[PDB]
Amino acid sequence: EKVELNSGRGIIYDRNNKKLTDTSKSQVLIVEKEKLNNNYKILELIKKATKMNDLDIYKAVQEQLTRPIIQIQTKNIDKSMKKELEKNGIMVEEKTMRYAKDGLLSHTIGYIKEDDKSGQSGIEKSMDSVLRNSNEKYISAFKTVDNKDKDRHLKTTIDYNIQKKLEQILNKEENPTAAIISEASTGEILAMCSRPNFDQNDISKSLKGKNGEFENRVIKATYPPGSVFKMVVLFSALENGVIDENYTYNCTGKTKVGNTNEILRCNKRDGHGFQNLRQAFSNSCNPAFLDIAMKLGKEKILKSAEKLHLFEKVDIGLDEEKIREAPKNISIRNLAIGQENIEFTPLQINQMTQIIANNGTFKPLYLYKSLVDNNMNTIKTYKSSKKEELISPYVCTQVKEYMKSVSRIGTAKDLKDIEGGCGVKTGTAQSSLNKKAIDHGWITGFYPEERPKYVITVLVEGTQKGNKSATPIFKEICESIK
Ligand SMILES: [Zn+2]
Repeated sequence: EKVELNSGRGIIYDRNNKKLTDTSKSQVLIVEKEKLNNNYKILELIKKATKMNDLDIYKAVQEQLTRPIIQIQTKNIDKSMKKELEKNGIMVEEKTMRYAKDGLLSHTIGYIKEDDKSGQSGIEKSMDSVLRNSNEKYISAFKTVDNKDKDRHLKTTIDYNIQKKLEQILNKEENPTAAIISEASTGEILAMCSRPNFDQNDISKSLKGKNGEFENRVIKATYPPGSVFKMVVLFSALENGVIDENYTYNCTGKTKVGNTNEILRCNKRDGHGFQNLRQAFSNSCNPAFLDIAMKLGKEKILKSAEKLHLFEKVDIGLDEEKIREAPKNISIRNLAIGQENIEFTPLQINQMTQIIANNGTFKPLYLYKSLVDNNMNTIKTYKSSKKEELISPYVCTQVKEYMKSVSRIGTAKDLKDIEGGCGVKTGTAQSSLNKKAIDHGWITGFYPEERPKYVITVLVEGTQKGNKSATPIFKEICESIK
């Protein structure tokens, strides 16, 4: 009879060699079933040591009815109680559970089947071929446990501390959210969080749940970009030479859509007035961006989107990434305002923001660094399949400069005062939950303003109870990682 001291799977580590699985030490008390069932001394000895009761014990007994030896999960058995129990034929072993109670990085890590130990989602499934039976710790019963030179573990790009801070923040939001933080200069993913959460230790209780408790909204959920798309129209316009830094537009609060008497109102309604490019972008002025879009056309804007990696998978090492194809036909109006049949995951928006933030040096977003041994020595390097590109660096630097204005005297002025500044673009997605008009809140940008280290993307889903801005959560993130 085999006693499992761990899941047998390769540990998952963060970028700094801190464990993200296999963190909480616990105990497995092992007793012969006949001895337990026929001898009140042994029952009452186990009860004392575990602090369990008869119901807890005989639940365990009933689950292992057929086995000649019974294994009880417990903890905090000191040394006297340990030798004591061994005098009574009861051996106690130090064990490691796969997932803490903390449950950091749930959707990204995923979960395993308990019989099989096989990966069912996230990293556990995408990297099951290298992690399964790569770290086997077990004893044989009716009475090896320690390291082996061929043990393999997976080291990721995640920063445990940044991940913790982000989960603290999204845990205070009742609305479903998606948040990703990546390194501007390398594309390494420092943190990813989706809400609502699931319990990796209780796949049953969550599966009955109704709100996508198992959806990685960062990599799977697509949303309309709203004004976030003005990064692309602004990029497209400056790259195609249709506008320059000297563009002025007079927002009177409305405009005719091309040649028709179809009318697009501004959000100000009484108008922004005379705007330079910085103000048109900062004010998120729909009429100014229709004016800019009309000068480009559908195809130049889509090619610009394609060039910024919005019409392909980011391919970060997780296979369940979903995307939505470029629309067959869409009105230049819906392009300008970023609504209808154009949608992106937060992962894609983050990748696009990485390029702008990094002055056109595209670093493909990725989650894995290496497969390591028990000494944390590199056995092999992992990296993106994607080729590095230098993309319109000058244009990228212009969009990036204008994004520093949005934070200071724009739609996201509440960020004017954060230590070190930031560059952002906010936006609102228009969806439907039931047939009610529901609004999802976007913000994307980089922190700090001057030499960005972080590319940050947040999406707060609307609910029947109402819609929310992403700006507050972006602010808390920046305040918690200064
Ligand atoms: Zn306007």
